[PDB]
Amino acid sequence: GQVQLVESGGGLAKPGGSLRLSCVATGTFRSMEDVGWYRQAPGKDRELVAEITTLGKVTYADSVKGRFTISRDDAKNAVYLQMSDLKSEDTAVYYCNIEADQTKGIGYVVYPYWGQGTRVTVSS
Amino acid sequence: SHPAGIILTRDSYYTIPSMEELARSVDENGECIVNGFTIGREGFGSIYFEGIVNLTNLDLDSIVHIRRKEVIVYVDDQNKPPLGEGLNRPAQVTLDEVWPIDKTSRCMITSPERLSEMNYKSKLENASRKQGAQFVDYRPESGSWVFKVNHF
Ligand code: NA
Repeated sequence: GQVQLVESGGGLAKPGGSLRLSCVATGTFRSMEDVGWYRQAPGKDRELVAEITTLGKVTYADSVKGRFTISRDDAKNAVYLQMSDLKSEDTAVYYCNIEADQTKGIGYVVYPYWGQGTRVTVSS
Repeated sequence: SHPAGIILTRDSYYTIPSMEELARSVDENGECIVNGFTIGREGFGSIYFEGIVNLTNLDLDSIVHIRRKEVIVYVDDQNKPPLGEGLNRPAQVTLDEVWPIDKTSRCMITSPERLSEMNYKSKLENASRKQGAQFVDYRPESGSWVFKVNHF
């Protein structure tokens, strides 16, 4: 099996601005399972921003809760992050992680996939 | 078991009854018919077909593929027999080491605490349902997932 991710929507905003991140998965998979947005600034560890498990459980990092909203479209196999009320600490490369169900027969073969990411700069 | 025409040569695969016993189970009509049949692959899983199964000339090398976290039975629908014939019939699948993969490290997650926090069992229940299978069991300490199907 193959998976390709296309991440987009990243750009520059000033404090209080808005962006919309998008990630679209194509390839040979049965379905998307757990999906989430992450971010890595220089000198820091990559951190979870928001996630929706295949069972529907939603989770936000405390630092973005109430500001960011993750959603997923399982017909189109796409995952979105609406980022509003942007703060300068939000600056980082953002990565969507998509678990792909790659089962060929009956089972639950699931591997996680990363993209090249999309850059967000929140500048003074 | 050449004499029954059963073709199973792959390493790690086995049958119950054993291939050697099926070799000694050909009736007066050239047929090998058993009551309850399992084909398994050690380290990966097994498939148990209840009831009377005619095994004669079954090309198990081509038909049955037990892999990590999935089974494939009849890979081409043009070669699949009708419902109730061959191995296209009710079956109970046991898959071994059914564990999620860490999203960043790609490592297997085996700790029962992390499994329960992801509710991995519920993930397997949903995956069974979405495929039309009947979830039977999940043992976290071994990663054994059991489910049943009406056919393949
Ligand atoms: Na599946």
